[PDB]
Amino acid sequence: SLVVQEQGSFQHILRLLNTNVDGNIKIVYALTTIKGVGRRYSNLVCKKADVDLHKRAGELTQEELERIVQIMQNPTHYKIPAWFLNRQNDITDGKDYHTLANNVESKLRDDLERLKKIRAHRGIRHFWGLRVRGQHTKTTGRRRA
Amino acid sequence: GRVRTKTVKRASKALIERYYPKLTLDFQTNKRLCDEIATIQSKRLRNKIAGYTTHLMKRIQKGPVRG
Amino acid sequence: VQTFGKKKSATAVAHVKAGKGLIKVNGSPITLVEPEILRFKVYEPLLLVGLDKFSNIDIRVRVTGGGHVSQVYAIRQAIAKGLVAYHQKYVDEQSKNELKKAFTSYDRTLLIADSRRPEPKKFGGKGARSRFQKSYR
Amino acid sequence: AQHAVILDQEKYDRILKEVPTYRYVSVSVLVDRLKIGGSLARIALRHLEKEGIIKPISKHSKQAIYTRAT
Amino acid sequence: FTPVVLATPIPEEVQQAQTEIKLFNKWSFEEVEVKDASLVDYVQVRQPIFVAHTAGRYANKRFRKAQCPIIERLTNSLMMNGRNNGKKLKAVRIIKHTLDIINVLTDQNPIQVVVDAITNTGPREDTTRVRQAVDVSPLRRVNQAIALLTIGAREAAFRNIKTIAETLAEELINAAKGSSTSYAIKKKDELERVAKSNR
Amino acid sequence: TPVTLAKVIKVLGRTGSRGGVTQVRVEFLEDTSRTIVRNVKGPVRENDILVLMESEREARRLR
Amino acid sequence: IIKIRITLTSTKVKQLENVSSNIVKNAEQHNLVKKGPVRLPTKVLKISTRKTPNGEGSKTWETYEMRIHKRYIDLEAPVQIVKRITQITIEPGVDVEVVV
Amino acid sequence: PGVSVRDVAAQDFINAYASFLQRQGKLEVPGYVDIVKTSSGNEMPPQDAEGWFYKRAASVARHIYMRKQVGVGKLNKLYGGAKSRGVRPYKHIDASGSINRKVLQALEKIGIVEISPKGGRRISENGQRDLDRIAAQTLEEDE
RNA sequence: UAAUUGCGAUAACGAACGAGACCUUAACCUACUAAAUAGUGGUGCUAGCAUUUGCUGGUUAUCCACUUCUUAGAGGGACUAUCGGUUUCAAGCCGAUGGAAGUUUGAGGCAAUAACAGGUCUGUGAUGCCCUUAGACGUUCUGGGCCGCACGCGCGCUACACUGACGGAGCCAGCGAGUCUAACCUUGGCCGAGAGGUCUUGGUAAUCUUGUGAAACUCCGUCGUGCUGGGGAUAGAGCAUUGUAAUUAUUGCUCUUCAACGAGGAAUUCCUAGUAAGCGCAAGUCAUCAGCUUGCGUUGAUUACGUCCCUGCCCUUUGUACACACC
Ligand SMILES: [Mg+2]
Ligand SMILES: [Mg+2]
Ligand SMILES: [Mg+2]
Ligand SMILES: [Mg+2]
Ligand SMILES: [Mg+2]
Repeated sequence: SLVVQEQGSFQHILRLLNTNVDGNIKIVYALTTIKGVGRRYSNLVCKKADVDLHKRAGELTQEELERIVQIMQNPTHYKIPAWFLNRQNDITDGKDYHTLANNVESKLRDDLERLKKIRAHRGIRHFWGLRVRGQHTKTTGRRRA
Repeated sequence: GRVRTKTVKRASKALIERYYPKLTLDFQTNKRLCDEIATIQSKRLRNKIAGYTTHLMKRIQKGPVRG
Repeated sequence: VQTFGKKKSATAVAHVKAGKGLIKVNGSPITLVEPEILRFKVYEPLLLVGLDKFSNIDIRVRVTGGGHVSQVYAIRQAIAKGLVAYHQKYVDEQSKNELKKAFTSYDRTLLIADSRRPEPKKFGGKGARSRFQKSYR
Repeated sequence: AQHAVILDQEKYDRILKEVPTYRYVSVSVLVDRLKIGGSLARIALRHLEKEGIIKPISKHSKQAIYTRAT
Repeated sequence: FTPVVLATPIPEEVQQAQTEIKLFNKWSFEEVEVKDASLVDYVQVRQPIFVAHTAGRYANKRFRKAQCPIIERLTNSLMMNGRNNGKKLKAVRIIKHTLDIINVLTDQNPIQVVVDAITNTGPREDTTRVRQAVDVSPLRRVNQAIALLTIGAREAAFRNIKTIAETLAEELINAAKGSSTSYAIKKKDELERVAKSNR
Repeated sequence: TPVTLAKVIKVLGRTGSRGGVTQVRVEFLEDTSRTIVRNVKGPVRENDILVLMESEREARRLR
Repeated sequence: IIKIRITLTSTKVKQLENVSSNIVKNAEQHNLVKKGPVRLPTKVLKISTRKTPNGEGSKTWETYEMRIHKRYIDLEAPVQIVKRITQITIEPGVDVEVVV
Repeated sequence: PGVSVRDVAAQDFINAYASFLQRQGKLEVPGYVDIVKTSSGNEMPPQDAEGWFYKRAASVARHIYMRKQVGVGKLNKLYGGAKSRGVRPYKHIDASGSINRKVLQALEKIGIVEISPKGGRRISENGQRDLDRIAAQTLEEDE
């Protein structure tokens, strides 16, 4: 398409918010590997970062990466709506977060642990390892290993 | 299978038995005459009877048939 | 003057009048029937009898009732039947037979509608003949 | 990430002196003969069709049929 | 040649349809002949068609299938795998692209290439379960050639970069050239191999 | 592979356990004054021509 | 002269046609102007049910149909011979509604 | 030469009217663009963040030109497709009502579409003018 | 022959039921009747383009004429018609032509005699007997359960991808249902990212919802063969709707999490043409809840036109120590 020689300015697999990201995938779907950002969140973040989605994540910039990072850590400050976030009115401060770290699982385990400590039915089911959303357990999910 | 049943075969039999100086070996006039000379209660049955009457006329023209 | 064409449930009504070779399908030209692969199916009743062959007729069709393929077949039958009917009524019986012969020697239901209609579905299975899977043990 | 994602210039002569030895050019041909990945084989063939050696035969979406110029 | 016009402008590429020697929308039919005498009357070139979508009754009678255009029979066999049941427009587009690719590679009249592939890949001797080596009818030969070619193209295009049109083109080209790199030729050779061992 | 073609001049009937094979009286295209009976799998009719990898093997019925 | 429309609905086609033909003949013999009897498509009130009163056996289904046929004839007529043409139609099984 | 919107069928005209609405300078966009999917039955936003609203506008304008008045519900049904409901069967789902309503209001503001006395939006005088101009331009541009 | 269908044969003759006939429906009918509850042309009015009068358009009280499309009454039409071949000797069968249609024209509805200890006493204010009948086994109310999960089985839905997913754009059905003592089907406007909310409107319906602008499909693009942008299970958070009440999540929506699954053993099902398969839609249940069913249409193959090998069925002959009848 054009001169893309870039002998020393192409990057292989990189590091981004405590998560290794492959630079050979287009930026949105390469970004989706961070726990907490899916296809739609990555698309919206990469379009609020003014990044060209048509290029791979390995050549984006050494600055646009941090721009994407900061937009992801502070979504509501870059004009990204509350309903686009995975953690709204979380349980204890009422603020809307979008957990983007190796802390998606931390927030999940905090939710499960508070559900177990309150002795709620969902917490008890989680503790037992059973399904929690009222599915029939007679026939499905038997082995689960 | 297109085997004509007894209710068609005997109806054509009687029609040919009493109306030989009558309707020719053409189906179109045979069915029209059957309309006047027989009280057939359905158009399909009338068509079946007229067609078998025409067939019997055609095979009578090459020699008498049994019965 | 007025003819029609059907394949399964689509009916295409064609009006053929005195004009100068204008062939509309839904207000658009016949070049815009657009399944993008069955356009020659509606070109066929023009390329068969005579490629241009006609600065005297105007054909306007309107098709509703089926699907994309069914509508294409309905219009391709409708304009052929319109040409045949116009030549029968106006031009001459010899030319009507002459073009009817070509249409029928190429017949893909150009003049005679496809008589295949859907078979009703019977209980005990999805579809006319298909039955629900039977188990014994 | 498997092959020929973005770099494709260490033998950048293989987008130019490729036209001989085959008459059929497509996205899949570009992927198959170890030059381009299908991620950008489409834009490579579009580019060298705009200025280059391949002429289009069909040019249909989810397909491409190009041949070398006479 | 005499491209006269009417109110609706229709392109001269379609007005040159039959003033001259007949063809497809792109490909000649009159220069197509069966490679052998056994498969004539069961391959159906000439009649010519403008597209392999002649939605005609070929199943109400035993041998009326033999009078269907062989290109449309190939299209119908491409209409398979279950997920692609129906999808005749898709299969016709695939056939068009396949013929284009065959014309690009060793042009050789892609219709003629297809008929040669069928004639080469029709199994001439099979086995019946009595295990017994029986001969093969010409209609069955044509049907098995089409089935083998389409199935080979399907399983080649499954799970790989190249399209079904390109796999079909490669299969047909290899079969017409009679090479043991094609699925259909390999399967025909295997059937004829274990038929002689069951004579 | 030796070349020989033939043509059904008569269709005898079905054979095989499931009735899938058909017996045909076939006349060789070359030296047309000789007939052999063959077993053919697919659908056949009159004046339809077959290819025989083996030329002379009289087909019997298939019990 | 007032314009009225008579709508006839029934399941029995023969007597519905008897009423529609009585109306047409009465309008002709009273020399009225009438738009012909329009027959709107018959509504097939079908209902699907299971034949068995329990849950055993082959699952055999049963479709019952009520074919309702509908007709409307609108014309212009004065009061006396509109009352007489709405009171001549007392054929059983046909429902008749005259709207002004 | 007596060229109407019904002379270029499906893609050339819509891409050309979308390009014309782009070069007209007036954006008419609500800012929801780049955030929205255009249907609850969709899985991703439109792939081209800039230009999809113009393509929607051109499509709606052509759709209203080809027929009588059209409403937001009709547009939602038209622009909604099948939805992948997971391990459940697909089903038609109506498209986003807000985008269709806002694009109708944008064409109303630019005078391409007006109110119908019986409801919905109908192509206007200058609507037909500009649509037909674009149709003739596309026809003479690409035969 | 599909047929105990017929030719015929003949200690039977003449009949009855079943089959067929019949009825419904799906095919055709430039023929009849008739249609601002269906539609078509041209005049009015009339926006665009083109300007020598033409293309496409709106004009739902804007006229006139007509019924090709549509509708539904009365009818027509097919009777394997005609012509060949072949049948013992016919009944018939096989080809071709014509035909809208030639396999009972396609699909059904109805469907005999004898039976089964087949299911249903949980449809019945059908019902005998037995039991119970005030601390009730009656009835009602609250709450729970019917869904509960080491596991085995049956019907299914979604998939394993490029004959694809995703995004735009193209923009095509048929069968139906729908509220007056009242809350049903909902167009249109507005608000909302969505689900949804709100203000009106039309419809008791060929009139309005609705052309149900269905989905598969088509075109142009992004993806690029990787458990990948296939798949969407599980789970977290939030927003709504129904409902007196959603916790054991009714459902819908948003973001996030992203499991198995790389085409499936032995076995086994359904199916021969507008069929299989794919695709959705309406209706039933229904306040809400489809992965179900009953129908409907859209796209539409391959293979066969046979046989009795398997599993069975019909007739005849034959053997039987079987009659609860080879379990
Ligand atoms: Mg769409
Ligand atoms: Mg019992
Ligand atoms: Mg239960
Ligand atoms: Mg149920
Ligand atoms: Mg025993």
